[PDB]
Amino acid sequence: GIRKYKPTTPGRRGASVSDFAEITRSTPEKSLVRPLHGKGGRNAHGRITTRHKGGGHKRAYRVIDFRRHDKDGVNAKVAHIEYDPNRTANIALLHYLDGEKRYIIAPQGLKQGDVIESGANADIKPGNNLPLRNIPAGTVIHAVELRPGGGAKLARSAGVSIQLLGKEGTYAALRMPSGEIRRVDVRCRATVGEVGNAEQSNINWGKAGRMRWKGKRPTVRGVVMNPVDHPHGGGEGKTSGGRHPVSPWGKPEGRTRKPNKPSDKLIVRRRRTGK
Amino acid sequence: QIVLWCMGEAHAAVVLDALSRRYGVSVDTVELRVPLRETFAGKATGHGRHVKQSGGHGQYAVCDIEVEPLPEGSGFEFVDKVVGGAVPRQFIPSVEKGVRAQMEKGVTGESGYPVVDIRVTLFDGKAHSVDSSDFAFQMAGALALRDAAAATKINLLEPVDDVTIVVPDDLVGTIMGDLSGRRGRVLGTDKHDADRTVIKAEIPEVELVRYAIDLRSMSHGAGQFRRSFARYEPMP
RNA sequence: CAGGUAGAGAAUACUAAGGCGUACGAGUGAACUAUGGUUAAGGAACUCGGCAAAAUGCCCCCGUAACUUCGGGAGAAGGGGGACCCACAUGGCGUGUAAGCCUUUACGGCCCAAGCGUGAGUGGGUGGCACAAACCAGUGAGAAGCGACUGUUUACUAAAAACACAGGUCCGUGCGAAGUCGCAAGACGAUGUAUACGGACUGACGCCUGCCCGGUGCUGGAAGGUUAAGAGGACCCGUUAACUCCCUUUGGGGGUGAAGCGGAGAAUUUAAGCCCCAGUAAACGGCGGUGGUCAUCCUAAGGUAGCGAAAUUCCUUGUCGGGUAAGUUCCGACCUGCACGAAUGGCGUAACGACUUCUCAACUGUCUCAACCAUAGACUCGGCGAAAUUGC
RNA sequence: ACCGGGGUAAGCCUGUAGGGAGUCAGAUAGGUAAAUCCGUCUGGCAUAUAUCCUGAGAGGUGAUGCAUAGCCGAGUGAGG
RNA sequence: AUCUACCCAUGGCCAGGGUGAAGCGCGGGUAAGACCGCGUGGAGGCCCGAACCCACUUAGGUUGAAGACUGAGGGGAUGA
Ligand SMILES: [Mg+2]
Ligand SMILES: [Mg+2]
Ligand SMILES: [Mg+2]
Ligand SMILES: [Mg+2]
Ligand SMILES: [Mg+2]
Ligand SMILES: [Mg+2]
Ligand SMILES: [Mg+2]
Ligand SMILES: [Mg+2]
Ligand SMILES: [Mg+2]
Ligand SMILES: [Mg+2]
Ligand SMILES: [Mg+2]
Ligand SMILES: [Mg+2]
Ligand SMILES: [Mg+2]
Ligand SMILES: [Mg+2]
Ligand SMILES: [Mg+2]
Ligand SMILES: [Mg+2]
Ligand SMILES: [Mg+2]
Ligand SMILES: [Mg+2]
Ligand SMILES: [Mg+2]
Ligand SMILES: [Mg+2]
Ligand SMILES: [Mg+2]
Ligand SMILES: [Mg+2]
Ligand SMILES: [Mg+2]
Ligand SMILES: [Mg+2]
Ligand SMILES: [Mg+2]
Ligand SMILES: [Mg+2]
Ligand SMILES: [Mg+2]
Ligand SMILES: [Mg+2]
Ligand SMILES: [Mg+2]
Ligand SMILES: [Mg+2]
Ligand SMILES: [Mg+2]
Ligand SMILES: [Mg+2]
Ligand SMILES: [Mg+2]
Ligand SMILES: [Mg+2]
Ligand SMILES: [Mg+2]
Ligand SMILES: [Mg+2]
Ligand SMILES: [Mg+2]
Ligand SMILES: [Mg+2]
Ligand SMILES: [Mg+2]
Ligand SMILES: [Mg+2]
Ligand SMILES: [Mg+2]
Ligand SMILES: [Mg+2]
Ligand SMILES: [Mg+2]
Ligand SMILES: [Mg+2]
Ligand SMILES: [Mg+2]
Ligand SMILES: [Mg+2]
Ligand SMILES: [Mg+2]
Ligand SMILES: [Mg+2]
Ligand SMILES: [Mg+2]
Ligand SMILES: [Mg+2]
Ligand SMILES: [Mg+2]
Ligand SMILES: [Mg+2]
Ligand SMILES: [Mg+2]
Ligand SMILES: [Mg+2]
Ligand SMILES: [Mg+2]
Ligand SMILES: [Mg+2]
Ligand SMILES: [Mg+2]
Ligand SMILES: [Mg+2]
Ligand SMILES: [Mg+2]
Ligand SMILES: [Mg+2]
Ligand SMILES: [Mg+2]
Ligand SMILES: [Mg+2]
Ligand SMILES: [Mg+2]
Ligand SMILES: [Mg+2]
Ligand SMILES: [Mg+2]
Ligand SMILES: [Mg+2]
Ligand SMILES: [Mg+2]
Ligand SMILES: [Mg+2]
Ligand SMILES: [Mg+2]
Ligand SMILES: [Mg+2]
Ligand SMILES: [Mg+2]
Ligand SMILES: [Mg+2]
Ligand SMILES: [Mg+2]
Ligand SMILES: [Mg+2]
Ligand SMILES: [Mg+2]
Ligand SMILES: [Mg+2]
Ligand SMILES: [Mg+2]
Ligand SMILES: [Mg+2]
Ligand SMILES: [Mg+2]
Ligand SMILES: [Mg+2]
Ligand SMILES: [Mg+2]
Ligand SMILES: [Mg+2]
Repeated sequence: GIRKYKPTTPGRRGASVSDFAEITRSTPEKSLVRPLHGKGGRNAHGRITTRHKGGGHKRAYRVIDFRRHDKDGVNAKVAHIEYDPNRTANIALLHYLDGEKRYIIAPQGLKQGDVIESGANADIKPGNNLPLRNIPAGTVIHAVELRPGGGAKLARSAGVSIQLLGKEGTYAALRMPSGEIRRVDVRCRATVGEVGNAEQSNINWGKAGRMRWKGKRPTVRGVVMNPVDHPHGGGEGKTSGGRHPVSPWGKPEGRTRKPNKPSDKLIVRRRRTGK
Repeated sequence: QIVLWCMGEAHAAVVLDALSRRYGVSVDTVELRVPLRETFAGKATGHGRHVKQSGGHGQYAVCDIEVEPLPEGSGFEFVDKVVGGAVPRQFIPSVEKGVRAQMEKGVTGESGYPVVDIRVTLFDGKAHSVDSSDFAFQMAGALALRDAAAATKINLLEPVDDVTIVVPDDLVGTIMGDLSGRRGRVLGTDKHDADRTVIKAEIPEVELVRYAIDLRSMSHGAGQFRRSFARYEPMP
């Protein structure tokens, strides 16, 4: 849920915080944590390639299992559900009856103590991982692979799920959270159920410093810049034509997906915008 | 305290407004306190030992007095029976006045009401060559008074005032009924005139602060009464 | 590293241990300049402007307004006390030894005279012009504008109304993504995956804008050309002056069109076939009934007055008042058919501001109108000893 | 009445205030091989001021030493 | 990039005094509640104010003590 702060200070007037109801333990597994240092948006050359990034609280990486293929037919039980700075959703900790501890994205409705099983013979309860050919059409899944063996890449953020529309031949037609229809090989794996923290989007951060803790730096508008610095000022926009924005590097609006792409053969349809 | 007497409520408002306006008297209404006194309920003896060695004249004096309960209206009395002149004669006034001040300050806690109708009976005391002093002996007597009062009970007395109630003869029954609930005793209902009746009664002073207003309200202006302190009664 | 006394304090004043008198002096009541101090009577009359000074200042009790986002405003404002001595007081509180009590006896527990420390209060008295006596230590109240707020900014004439911001809208991106740095390899984005990332504009919060699923589009999916009763809660039905033209048949519909007024009750939700309805609208529209407020259903490119959302803005093209003796900001009410714009770019807004403008109280050498005192220079003597400038 | 002293470490003993912690057996390939180790699963016995670990400080020793308030005499300055 | 702008790794600093958020407990209210009082608790780009960081006003300096200072006041001072 969401806990709303009382307006005792202008920094917390309309603010709110995540009511960490689903969290069970406040510390990570020691063996599944890896070091992680910030970069500030600078590439190997040292130049800023992504702007507005830097600062922010120190964080440590939790090793997440996006490649659940090693353990088939080995049941596991969820030990705790806990916090992860690196992603929007919570992470669940699995104790395998085999004796190995792993981390996964916590799906919706998953409580402590449940049994998670993966393979071809697993049930269709939330949290179970199946190859796509064994998943009946019409169910909601998450953490879907793109190529058969490359690890989950799709529908990972909080409160996000995809609808397995159907199967045909070698390809299953899915709908992305964005809303488009995409085909993927039925030999890919996916986890049943949605993703937790559906109430993430309702957080009101409230003050500038709170967003600065999250490693985001302030953005300067283009109009208040000098013509040597930003191509705005010329062309206007507003309500005259369509050159409303120009990127700092001079590029106007338009489709940016590269035409003549291999994966274009797999796209049943693109997403739609504009009511 | 200063006490203002008004006929009723509206006249009281008018006079307070005039005081705060014609003369700028900024005041706030407070409760009126009736006079009260304290009396001894039993007989006891006291012991007062004083030691104070300051930078001027060293003070040290010890006195031993006796107090007995006395009937109301007796006033303060003193009997001295020191043997052999143990305490100096010049300091007998010092002790006396110390005891008078101590009994003026009261004996029932820090809110001790003026103790009255008590006899102090000094019999014994010790003296020093140099440490005897007026103040010393004063406190010695004071502390002897405290020690004497600490051994027996102290009874409080409230002043009952004679109240002459004048109400119409048909309203005498109402006064009998209400004064019955006022812990009042009726000494008679003498016919004031063809309509009103003088009622002889004595009532505690605490009950007479608002007697006039309720009397006039119940009599619709036919109520006239007099008050006059008569004697003192203990708490019921 | 952090002595002592006051003190809340690592502030301030004095001082211990310790360290210094540091490197031109000696004199002299010049003007003048600088830094301090005091000032009769008046009290902002000074001035672009209360610039600068002056003022308030602490503790404890009492008492606190409009407004409000109910947190604030608030230390609002305003009022009273503060020194020393004595008594309560061999009191209270803290600590705790002797003595005593107890136990799983020990580096044990309880109580605890004495000893040491320490407030607060009540009563009486004493002294001064003065009791937060020195140092230290908020000025307060009201109105308008802009920005919601804490922040950032032109190192060296601009700290703001400028930038940022939390919130909002649009567009792009299905993943060695889009974007960016590189000729490339490679890297950041991100050990992230559309509740994510990037770009553009706006800038807390609150409030007023309306009319509706035929065709054609788009979209997801059987809500559906036929549809069971009941669930589903505005209207039609019973009830018509004036009219300029009408359509039907035992009275109702358009134009200038006034008001009115109740109760039987109109479908999404529940079952059978290729085509479909349905969801969405001034983004492909759309401006007309019916009732209101997506309910039978009728209308393709126009953000376009949409509507005529009385908080309206130079709106002295005037009639006035309020504030001052003389009125600026500003505050109120009435005219100006055309001005004139904001409905998503415009009116509101508590709190905040070394922001801009104004009024009041207090206060003062800012002023009427200046005088006097001390330092540091100037000035005199001794020592060392420049500079810009320069046809004569 | 006044002035000046009214000192002494690490280490080594002891283990208090406070804090923390179940224990035994069996099975198991998960930990690039193997494991009695670590994980995981079963049981058995345990809620004890029991036991263990950690742990400021108090106490003992270090210390018959060292240092010190002061007191004596010398003269380059030595000496107590 | 020994100044300065921004970022990255690893350390340090922030006297003193206020106010009193969530949560927890008790009481009232109620069928249950909303909520209301009293205690704990100690939040906050919170308040007053030294160190520390700045630079709003004014006077002086202006061949300066100084190629950007000084004196008085001033802003932030648990946080972007
Ligand atoms: Mg390089
Ligand atoms: Mg950005
Ligand atoms: Mg997270
Ligand atoms: Mg958000
Ligand atoms: Mg906020
Ligand atoms: Mg911005
Ligand atoms: Mg600019
Ligand atoms: Mg500009
Ligand atoms: Mg440049
Ligand atoms: Mg250009
Ligand atoms: Mg441009
Ligand atoms: Mg615009
Ligand atoms: Mg614009
Ligand atoms: Mg156009
Ligand atoms: Mg166009
Ligand atoms: Mg000190
Ligand atoms: Mg100092
Ligand atoms: Mg010295
Ligand atoms: Mg000189
Ligand atoms: Mg001279
Ligand atoms: Mg001179
Ligand atoms: Mg002067
Ligand atoms: Mg004067
Ligand atoms: Mg004067
Ligand atoms: Mg004035
Ligand atoms: Mg003038
Ligand atoms: Mg003037
Ligand atoms: Mg002027
Ligand atoms: Mg000033
Ligand atoms: Mg001053
Ligand atoms: Mg107050
Ligand atoms: Mg005040
Ligand atoms: Mg105020
Ligand atoms: Mg015994
Ligand atoms: Mg015992
Ligand atoms: Mg003892
Ligand atoms: Mg006097
Ligand atoms: Mg102050
Ligand atoms: Mg100040
Ligand atoms: Mg205005
Ligand atoms: Mg103006
Ligand atoms: Mg601002
Ligand atoms: Mg604004
Ligand atoms: Mg600011
Ligand atoms: Mg500047
Ligand atoms: Mg400023
Ligand atoms: Mg400046
Ligand atoms: Mg700026
Ligand atoms: Mg934003
Ligand atoms: Mg945003
Ligand atoms: Mg690319
Ligand atoms: Mg989008
Ligand atoms: Mg834009
Ligand atoms: Mg806004
Ligand atoms: Mg703007
Ligand atoms: Mg604006
Ligand atoms: Mg249009
Ligand atoms: Mg106007
Ligand atoms: Mg005028
Ligand atoms: Mg005006
Ligand atoms: Mg617009
Ligand atoms: Mg406005
Ligand atoms: Mg405002
Ligand atoms: Mg400002
Ligand atoms: Mg003159
Ligand atoms: Mg001189
Ligand atoms: Mg000379
Ligand atoms: Mg020269
Ligand atoms: Mg001594
Ligand atoms: Mg084991
Ligand atoms: Mg020791
Ligand atoms: Mg409290
Ligand atoms: Mg509370
Ligand atoms: Mg602060
Ligand atoms: Mg402030
Ligand atoms: Mg700066
Ligand atoms: Mg000069
Ligand atoms: Mg100089
Ligand atoms: Mg300066
Ligand atoms: Mg300064
Ligand atoms: Mg300051
Ligand atoms: Mg401050």
